[PDB]
Amino acid sequence: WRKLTAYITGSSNRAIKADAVGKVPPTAILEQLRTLAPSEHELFHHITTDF
Amino acid sequence: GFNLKVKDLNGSARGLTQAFAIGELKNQLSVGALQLPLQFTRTFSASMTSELLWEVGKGNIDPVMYARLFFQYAQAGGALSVDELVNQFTEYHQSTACNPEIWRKLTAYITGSSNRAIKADAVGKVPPTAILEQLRTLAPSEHELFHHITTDFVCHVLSPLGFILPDAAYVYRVGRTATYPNFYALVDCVRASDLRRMLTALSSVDSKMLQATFKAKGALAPALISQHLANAATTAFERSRGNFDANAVVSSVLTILGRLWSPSTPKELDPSARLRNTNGIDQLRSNLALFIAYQDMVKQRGRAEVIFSDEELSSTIIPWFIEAMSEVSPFKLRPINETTSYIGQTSAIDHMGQPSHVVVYEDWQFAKEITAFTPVKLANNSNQRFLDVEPGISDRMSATLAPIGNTFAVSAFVKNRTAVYEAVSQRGTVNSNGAEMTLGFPSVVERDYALDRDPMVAIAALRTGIVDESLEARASNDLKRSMFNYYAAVMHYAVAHNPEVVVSEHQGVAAEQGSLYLVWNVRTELRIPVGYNAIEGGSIRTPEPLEAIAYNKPIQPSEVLQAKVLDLANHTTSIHIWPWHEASTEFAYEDAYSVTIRNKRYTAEVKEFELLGLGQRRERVRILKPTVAHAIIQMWYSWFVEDDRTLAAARRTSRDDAEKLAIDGRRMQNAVTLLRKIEMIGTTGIGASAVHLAQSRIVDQMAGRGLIDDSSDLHVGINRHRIRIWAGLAVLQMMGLLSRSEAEALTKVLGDSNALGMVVA
Amino acid sequence: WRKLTAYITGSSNRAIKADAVGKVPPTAILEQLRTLAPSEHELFHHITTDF
Amino acid sequence: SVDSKMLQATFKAKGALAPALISQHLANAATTAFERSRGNFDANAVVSSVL
Repeated sequence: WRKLTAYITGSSNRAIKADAVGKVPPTAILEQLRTLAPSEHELFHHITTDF
Repeated sequence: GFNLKVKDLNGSARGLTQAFAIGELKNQLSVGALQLPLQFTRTFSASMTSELLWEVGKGNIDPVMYARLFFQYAQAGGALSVDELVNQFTEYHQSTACNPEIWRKLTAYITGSSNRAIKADAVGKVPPTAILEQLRTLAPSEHELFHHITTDFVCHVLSPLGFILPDAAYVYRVGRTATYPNFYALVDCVRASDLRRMLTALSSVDSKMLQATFKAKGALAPALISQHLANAATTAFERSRGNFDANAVVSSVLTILGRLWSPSTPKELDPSARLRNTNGIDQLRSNLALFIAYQDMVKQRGRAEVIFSDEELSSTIIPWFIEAMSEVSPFKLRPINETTSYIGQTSAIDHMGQPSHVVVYEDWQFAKEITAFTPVKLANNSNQRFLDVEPGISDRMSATLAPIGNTFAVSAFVKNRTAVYEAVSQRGTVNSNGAEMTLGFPSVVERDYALDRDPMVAIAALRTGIVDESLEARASNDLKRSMFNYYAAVMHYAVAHNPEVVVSEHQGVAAEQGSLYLVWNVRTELRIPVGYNAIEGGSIRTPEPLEAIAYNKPIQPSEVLQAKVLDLANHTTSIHIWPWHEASTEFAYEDAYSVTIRNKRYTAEVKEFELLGLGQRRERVRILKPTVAHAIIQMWYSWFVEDDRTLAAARRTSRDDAEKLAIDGRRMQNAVTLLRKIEMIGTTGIGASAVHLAQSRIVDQMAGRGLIDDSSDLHVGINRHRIRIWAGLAVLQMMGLLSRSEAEALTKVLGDSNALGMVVA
Repeated sequence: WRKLTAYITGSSNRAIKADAVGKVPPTAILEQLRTLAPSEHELFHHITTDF
Repeated sequence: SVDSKMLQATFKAKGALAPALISQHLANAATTAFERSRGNFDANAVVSSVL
């Protein structure tokens, strides 16, 4: 997640309530995650997608 | 409970007595006579039924809990004195106080936006815990919960800003306990009251309270407040030390008071000049509970010296540190009469008309509450556990559990236990010794096996008297301690029924007194022999003790002694409870039923989950254990078990028919009744679950294999019952209860009569 | 006879009161009583018991 | 469904959430998601059993 969080905002881990302001994914992270490669077979990605 | 032949304990339970209590040891032992009367109204006892599940951690300060909870470590002897408890705190805290750093690091956590401008932004916040767990990481609550100390402490400062939210919300299960505390207990409870005073003091304030270094629009420069706080804590340190040493004082007081019960201590001319300061004195005394400590000193302090120097006259102020004036402990001012009453008396007689195989018992009440929960490790072995209810399921079971309690009519057990015991003067008329009087007190017993604990050879050591020590001292103390209560409870009754005494002591000793102590004034039962303790011609008063409690007409109780129900479940398992690993056991038991069908033996093995009827779920349930009943049954059980010995013996000692014959039924019927229970408890769901399961599996074994000529084989009693019973007993075995071994002795009931099982149902 | 009885229920000399006297299927007992009896044909004897 | 749906407040406006932190909740939130594991019993036998 933390890595992802870097993606969640490149504004990443600093304060306050992580700014407590702003967002939006819209996917894309997914494809990052594809990169990292964890859906040993795919669509475990989906599992993560909705989740 | 405990049986005694009433003529001695001066050779048979100097593991008991006031003299003994003096540690004045060995003698039938006089009471000269000699003085002045008493009673109370009250008790102040803990809370006889106490044992509670306390929701634990949260908000701002409930000092009471905190301390009271503290009191639990202290109590836990796992924390000795309060002093020990405190040094730690300071040790972390001062270790804390001296560094603004600690905070600073935290501040990095407070916002990762950390130390830069302006009033640290002067905008935004929110914790909600979590920091805590960081702090756990850093590791400063040398033992925990110094963490709590820090928990409430920072948060408030935060407040206004951030937002909290934790799993401070907890429950701690405080368990089974005494009623009567004891000396240091007092003292430390008072130190805990000091701790209340602390608690109101350190805790509370030192940061509450306030600057302005928050004030909107601003917030606070970062690093800076740390300095305030760190030092703010220094002040929190500096106030240090509650009342004076309670120990001496209380004792001082006690003896002071001691010095009041008198005779005859005209030192000052008794409570006197010092008395004249007083006018609050008044109540102290007036509860029996209050006395009770004294004795403790007598042994403890060997019976100390010089009324504790009065704490040098501390005018009117140290009682005002008490719990009645610093309410630390459950100690419950409770009216003597109600102090207990689940006990009624019961008795024998040979047509005597007096009794001599006599039972006064305590009556419980026990019923449902059953819970099989999966402890949830929601963390890596952390106290942070939800204990997850497998709802309905246990509960399906609970209902089957339900018929039982009632059916197991324990109150009647004891009724029975007498009813049985004696037969007429058959075995009599055969007494002029210490007649039996038997005391039906599950409670301790319950407690000990509920405490795992197996004192009973030490209890026996009490039995002889001389009760002594060589191992796990903690336990030993406990072992001892527990004992105290007993007599303690007793007098209540003693008093209850005869609430009249004169306090008189034994000389022949140093420090110089021997407990003004008590006597009662029985005369109830008439011309009666029972030890040198009397007779008291015509008229009767009488000094000591048990017997007197024998000396009434038996009765029922009026206290239920219903077991308490507990929670860390509803609402609370969203949050945890701490240690209970023990408090639960993993679910299970599997065994196999063997029967020989047309001369070929068949055997099928069976298991729990499915015994519920449920393949074969998660497998991760620990179960709230059966604290009560396992024991109560082991009473029941045991009660049964001795009896056969006696009974067999009784037959042996029967050397005519009539007696033997009397034994017969007396022997018999009732067993099958046991059986009546057991098959009956087969008529339940759960019995049936076995049964259904059972036959079927068999059925195939013959039919499925060959010969099918057999349903019948289920349907003669013998076997039927056999399985049923066995099964029924089996249930118990996953109810823990028995041992297969122990059942086996019940199986020894098989030889007998060998009648058995004609007809049903 | 009495004697026999006397035990059968139930142990005699105080013998009084609402107790709990779960007498039984008496069944066997009788045969003791038979023993004490003589043993004439079948049982009449038993009836009598029932009586 | 669930294991994160479902919920804290570590979002609640004006706030949002400290960064890294929620991860811990979630990661572990997933652990619970793990722990429940195993549906009905083995269908195979059973169905056949039934059959």
